[PDB]
Amino acid sequence: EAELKHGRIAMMAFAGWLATDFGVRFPGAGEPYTSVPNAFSAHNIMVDSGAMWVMLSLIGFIEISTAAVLVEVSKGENDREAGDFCFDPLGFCKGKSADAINTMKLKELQNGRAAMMAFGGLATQTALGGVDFPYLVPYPNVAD
Amino acid sequence: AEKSASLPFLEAPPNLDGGVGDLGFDPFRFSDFVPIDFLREAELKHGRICMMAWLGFVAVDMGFRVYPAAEGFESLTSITAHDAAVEQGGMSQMLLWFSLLEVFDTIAVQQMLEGSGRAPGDFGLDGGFLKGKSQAEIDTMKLKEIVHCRLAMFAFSGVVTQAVLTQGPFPY
Amino acid sequence: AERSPSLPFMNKPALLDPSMPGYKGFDPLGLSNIDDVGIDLYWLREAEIKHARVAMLAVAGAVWVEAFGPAPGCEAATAKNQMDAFWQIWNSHPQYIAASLVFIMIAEAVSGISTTTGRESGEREPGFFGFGSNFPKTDADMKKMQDKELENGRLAMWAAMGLIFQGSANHMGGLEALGATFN
Ligand code: CLA
Ligand code: CLA
Ligand SMILES: CC(=O)O[C@H]1CC(C)(C)C(=C=C/C(C)=C/C=C/C(C)=C/C=C/C=C(C)/C=C/C=C(\C)C(=O)C[C@@]23O[C@]2(C)C[C@@H](O)CC3(C)C)[C@](C)(O)C1
Ligand SMILES: CC(=O)O[C@H]1CC(C)(C)C(=C=C/C(C)=C/C=C/C(C)=C/C=C/C=C(C)/C=C/C=C(\C)C(=O)C[C@@]23O[C@]2(C)C[C@@H](O)CC3(C)C)[C@](C)(O)C1
Ligand SMILES: CC(=O)O[C@H]1CC(C)(C)C(=C=C/C(C)=C/C=C/C(C)=C/C=C/C=C(C)/C=C\C=C(/C)C(=O)C[C@@]23O[C@]2(C)C[C@@H](O)CC3(C)C)[C@](C)(O)C1
Ligand SMILES: CC(=O)O[C@H]1CC(C)(C)C(=C=C/C(C)=C/C=C/C(C)=C/C=C/C=C(C)/C=C\C=C(/C)C(=O)C[C@@]23O[C@]2(C)C[C@@H](O)CC3(C)C)[C@](C)(O)C1
Repeated sequence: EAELKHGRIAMMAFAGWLATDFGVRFPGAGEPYTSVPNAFSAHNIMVDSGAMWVMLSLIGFIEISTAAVLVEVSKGENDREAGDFCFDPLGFCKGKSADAINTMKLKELQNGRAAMMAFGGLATQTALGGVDFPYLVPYPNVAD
Repeated sequence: AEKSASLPFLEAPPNLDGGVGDLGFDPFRFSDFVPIDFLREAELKHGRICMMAWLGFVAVDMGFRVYPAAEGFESLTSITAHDAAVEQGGMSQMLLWFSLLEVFDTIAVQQMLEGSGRAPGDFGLDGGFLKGKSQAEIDTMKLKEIVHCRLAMFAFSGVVTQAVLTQGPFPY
Repeated sequence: AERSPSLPFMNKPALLDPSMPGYKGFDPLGLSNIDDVGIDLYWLREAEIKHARVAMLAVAGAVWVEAFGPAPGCEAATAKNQMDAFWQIWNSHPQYIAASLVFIMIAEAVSGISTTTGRESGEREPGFFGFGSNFPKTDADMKKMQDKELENGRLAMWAAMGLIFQGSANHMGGLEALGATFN
C-alpha cells in the first residue's frame, strides 16, 4: 500500500513540478500563481498564501475516507487487494486478460518507483543548485 | 397516543388531573415531584397577584392616586413608589396584613393536602357569582380565571421590565 | 452488499439501510455503529436533520438581507457581509436578538425531551415535530420529500459554513464576493 501510494504521489508531483516550471498556471488563476518564480519557491509562498492549508484539509478527507478499508481487511471481513480502489473510469483495463492486468499494474509500479527516485534529485539538486530542465548544480560554484 | 394537546409531539404527562386548564403542558414534569394541588394553588396565587399588580402599576402611572397623598407620594412613578412606601410605612402595613393572611393560607393548604376537600385557590368568597350555577358554568368561570391569570403574569413582567428599561409614560 | 455505492472499494454499512432517507452507503468510519454516552443512530439522524434545517434557513436569511436589504425597523445594520451587520444591530437593538435566544432555549429543551423519550418509546420518528405533517400524502411523497430535505440540507450545510468563514475574512458580502471572482 505504502509503495503504491508513495509512487502515485511521486509521479503526480514530478509532472506538476515540470509543468509549473514550464509556466503552466491554473486556468483563470491570478497574480499569486502567476508571480511564483519557480517550483522550488512555490511551497513557501503558497503556505504563506494559505492555499496549502486548504489542500491539506482536502487531502485529509481523502485519506480518512479511503484508509478505513485497511482495518476491514485486517478484520478479515473484506477481500480487497492492495491498491484496489475499484477506480477505472475510462475502462483501460476493463475486461482484460489477467496477465495483461498484471503487466499493467507492474507498469504502474515501475513508473512509480522511478518517479520516487526522480523526485529526490528534483529536490536535492534544485536546493543545492538551481532549477532548470536539467536542474543541475554548479559544480565549481558553491551549493550550500 | 395520549399525546399532550399543547405538544402534539410529546406524550401527555401523567400525574396530572383532568381539571380546568389541563392542556397536558408539563414538559419538565414538575408534577412528578410535587403534588398537583400545591402546584395549582401556586399558579393561581402568582397569577392573581400579577393581575392585581398590573392594574395598580398602570393606574398609578396613568395618574390615579389617593387624593390625600402622603408625604412625597407625588412626582413619583410606579417604578419609584416602592422605596417611598417603605419609608412612609405603607409597605410595612401591607407586608403585615399580607403575611397574616399567608399564615392562615398555610393552614388551609395543609388541610387541603390532608384531604379537607378544599379546592386549590378556593377561599369561599365568590360574591354570589357561583351561587346557583351548575358545575358546567362553575368550571367555565374557573377556566376563565386561569387563562387570565396566566396571561397576566406575562403582562406584568413585560410592563415592569419595559418601564425600567425605558423610563416613560404608561405605554412604554 | 459487500460494497457501498459511494465507496465501491469497501463493504456496506450494516446499520445503514437504503430505506432510510438520504441513504447512499457513506460511513467510512462506521460512526453509525455507536451506542454510548447517550448517542445512537436515532440521535445522529435527528442531529443531521436539525443541522440541515438550521443551515438552510441561515443561508437564505443572510442572502435575503444582502439582496433585499434590512427589514422595516432595522436600518442600523448597513454592512453587506451579514457579519458586521449582526454586530451593527447587536449594538443597536440587542433586545430582539437576545429575546429570540430565550425562546429558542425553551423550545430546544422540550425538543430534547421529546427526542429522548421518543427514541426510547419508538413513538416518534427522527425529525418529526408535527409541522406540515399532513402536507405530504401517500407516504411515497413523504419519502421523496424527505430525501430531498436532506439533499438540499447537506448542500446548505457546506454553503452556510462558507459564508460564515468567508465573511469573517474577506470583510465583504457573499454575493459581491462571488461577483469579484466572476469579474
Ligand atoms: C399587587 C398589588 C399591589 C401592590 C403591592 C401595590 C403597592 C402600592 N400601591 Mg397600589 N394598586 C393596586 C395594587 C397594588 N398596589 C391596584 C390593584 C390598584 C387599583 C385600585 C392600585 C391603586 C393604587 C393607587 C391609586 C395608589 C397606589 C399606591 C401604591 C403604593 C402605596 C400603597 C398604597 O397607597 O396602596 C393604595 C392601594 C389602593 C388604593 C388599591 C385599592 C384596591 C381596592 C380598594 C381593593 C380591592 C379588593 C378586592 C375587591 C377584593 C380583594 C380583597 C382581599 C383579597 C384583599 C404601593 C407601591 C399609591 C402610590 O404609589 O402613590 C404614589 C397610590 O396613590 N395603588
Ligand atoms: C439560521 C437562521 C437565521 C438566523 C440566525 C438569522 C439571524 C438574523 N437575522 Mg435573519 N432571516 C432568516 C434566517 C435567519 N436569520 C431567514 C430564513 C429569513 C428570510 C429568508 C431572514 C430574513 C431577515 C431579515 C429581513 C432581517 C433579518 C435580520 C436578522 C438579524 C437580526 C436578528 C433578528 O431577526 O431579530 C430577532 C427577531 C426575529 C428572529 C424575528 C423572526 C422570528 C421568526 C418569525 C420565528 C422563528 C422561526 C422558528 C424558530 C422556526 C421554528 C422551527 C422549529 C420550532 C420547529 C440576525 C443576525 C435583520 C437584520 O438585522 O439584518 C441583518 C433583518 O432585517 N433576517
Ligand atoms: C522554498 C520552497 O518554497 O520550496 C521548498 C520546500 C522545502 C520543503 C523547504 C524543500 C525541501 C525539502 C525536500 C523536498 C526534501 C526532500 C528530500 C528527498 C526527497 C530526499 C530523498 C533522497 C533519496 C535518496 C537519498 C535515495 C537514495 C538511493 C540510494 C542511495 C540507492 O542506493 C538506491 C539503490 O539502492 C537501490 C534501492 C537499489 C539498487 O538496485 C539501485 C541503487 C543502488 C541505486 C525544498 C526542496 O527546498 C523546496
Ligand atoms: C482505467 C481508467 O479509468 O483510465 C485511467 C485514467 C487516468 C485518470 C488518467 C488514470 C491514470 C493514470 C495516471 C494519472 C498516470 C500518471 C502517470 C505519471 C504522471 C507518471 C509519471 C512518471 C514520472 C517519471 C517516470 C519520472 C521520471 C524522472 C526521471 C527518469 C528523471 O530522473 C528526470 C531527471 O530530472 C531528474 C528528476 C533529476 C535530474 O538530475 C536528472 C533527470 C533530468 C533525468 C487512471 C487513474 O489510471 C485511470
Ligand atoms: C459575529 C458574526 O457575525 O459571526 C458569528 C456567527 C455566530 C454563530 C453568531 C457565532 C457563533 C457561534 C455561537 C456561539 C453560536 C451559538 C451556539 C450554541 C452554543 C448553540 C448551543 C446551545 C447549547 C447548549 C445550551 C448546551 C447544552 C444543553 C444541554 C446539554 C441540555 O441540557 C439539553 C438536554 O438534552 C440534554 C442533553 C438531555 C435531555 O434529556 C435534557 C435536555 C433536553 C435539557 C460567532 C462566533 O459570533 C461568529
Ligand atoms: C404548518 C406549517 O408551517 O407546515 C410547514 C411544514 C414545513 C415542512 C416546515 C414546510 C416547509 C418547507 C420549507 C420551510 C422548506 C424550506 C426549504 C429551504 C429553505 C431549502 C433550501 C435552502 C438551500 C439553499 C439556500 C442552498 C444553497 C445555497 C448555495 C448553494 C449557495 O451557493 C449560496 C452562495 O453562498 C455560496 C455558498 C457562495 C457565496 O459566495 C455566494 C452564494 C450566494 C452563491 C411547509 C410545507 O412550508 C409548511
